Amino acid sequence: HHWGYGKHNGPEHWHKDFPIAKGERQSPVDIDTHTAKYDPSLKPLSVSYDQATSLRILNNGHAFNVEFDDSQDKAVLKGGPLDGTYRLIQFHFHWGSLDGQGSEHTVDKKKYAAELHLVHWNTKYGDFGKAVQQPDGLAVLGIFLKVGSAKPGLQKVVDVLDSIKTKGKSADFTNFDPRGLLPESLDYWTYPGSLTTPPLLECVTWIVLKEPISVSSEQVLKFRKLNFNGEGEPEELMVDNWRPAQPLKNRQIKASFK
Ligand SMILES: [N]S(=O)(=O)[N][C]C123[B@]45[B@@]67[B@@]89[C@]1%10B81%11B698B746B814B562B%10%1143
Ligand SMILES: [Zn+2]
Repeated sequence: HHWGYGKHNGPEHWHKDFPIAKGERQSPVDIDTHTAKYDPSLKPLSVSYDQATSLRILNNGHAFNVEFDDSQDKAVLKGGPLDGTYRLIQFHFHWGSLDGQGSEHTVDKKKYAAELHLVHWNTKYGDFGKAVQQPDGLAVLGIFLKVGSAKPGLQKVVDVLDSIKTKGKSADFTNFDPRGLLPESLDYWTYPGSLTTPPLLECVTWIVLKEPISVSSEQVLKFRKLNFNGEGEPEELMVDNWRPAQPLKNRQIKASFK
């Protein structure tokens, strides 16, 4: 009875194994655009992905991760609300069964079709596993996806999904450039939060871009052909792998823009 996204093991249940699920800085949250305040203290955001080295893509039974070599300073996120240098370790998505749902963060309660998470760790902590135990251990860059035109820089990801349909399957995924997943603007909201999957640790500075990327219906339909189950098991399509918005509690969402 492992955690997942169904009736019996979904987000409503996670607090039994992971009591921090009802904690003071859980993610995702609704971003109320009228209450978010412009913060002149935020430095410019720096997303330096030119030297990123992808290694592999993996179906972990809740999503797929595109993994990077993080053994040196190649693809880093700096600036904005962050102190120091955060190294890219992987990205993954959350998505829906229908185009009207799928994102984790919401914007004035609007749900997007999906949400990309580029996960980075604070190099002052030496490794990811140490970083997740710190309040400023991780920075996750969140990008909304809406359905419209195709995102060409996503298609390499879409085209390998057939090879990792079921839980535990992985595939070589070198030379993927995550710059092709970024929108034009780096305007963002930022707040302190958590991992949105177990273990739900409260170690993330969230940086959520205002501008969504557009992906095609055909692209998102291929995400929805993945399976939560492993090979040879009854098919459970990998859809609706998102946690809903959690209580904002004693937090302020800051905007980088006027
Ligand atoms: N939606 S999230 O970015 O909060 N998920 C973070 C993850 B992914 B899955 B579970 C938590 B552990 B494994 B791997 B590692 B990273 B961290
Ligand atoms: Zn995520």
